[PDB]
Amino acid sequence: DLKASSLRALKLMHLATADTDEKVIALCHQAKTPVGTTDAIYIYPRFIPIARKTLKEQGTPEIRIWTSTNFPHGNDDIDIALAETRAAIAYGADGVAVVFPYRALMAGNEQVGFDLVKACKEACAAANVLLSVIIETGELKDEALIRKASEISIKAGADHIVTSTGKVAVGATPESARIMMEVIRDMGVEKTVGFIPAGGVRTAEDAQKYLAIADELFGADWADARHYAFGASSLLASLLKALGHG
Repeated sequence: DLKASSLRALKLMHLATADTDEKVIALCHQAKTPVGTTDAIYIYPRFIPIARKTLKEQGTPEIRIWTSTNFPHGNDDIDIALAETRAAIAYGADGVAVVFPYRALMAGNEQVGFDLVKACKEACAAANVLLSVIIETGELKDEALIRKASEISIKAGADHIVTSTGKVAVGATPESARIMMEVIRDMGVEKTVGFIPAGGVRTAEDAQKYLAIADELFGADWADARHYAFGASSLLASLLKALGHG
């Protein structure tokens, strides 16, 4: 079970560094692993052009490039999140992860998170770029708030919902992952919305647990690269070790 889960998780990784052009070049090389490529890399927007050229030159132009906007703070200024999203698109992103305005939701504002996600989804869809939304489960903390942010993000057009930025102490848990996937299931949007646990997903055993929740709720074929990803860095070494590499 663990070897199989590990190859599966490797192929679904959005590989991040655990910030310079040299380190991003090294990240691109690391994404071309002995057992296959990760799905993507995840980097700050300014590094997209050099990463694209590196991926092309090593013969893996299929590896996608994700970046983040409104990040990591999840502020509630839509004009700033939209300008950063348009810049990320112009740098060449294949996907943008925008941080949801979670503190505004906690204060009672449901509308601003709908409007901010919808504005960024509009820009991304016009450029054929995917939009994921990071809700910051470790700050929202309560199940009802995690459900509400997931719901609002989906209604506003999120292509994926993501637990965490990796910039606050608490990232994904099995419990917050199950709550967010339950929202996808209950809203019936599993064909159009994926899920990404991120922040603190360190081991092969952690990745197997997240994939086991997806397989239970959606059936084992659901968690393809359009519908699932892992936001992780050092996880790659743990997956490779599980497979007998390094």
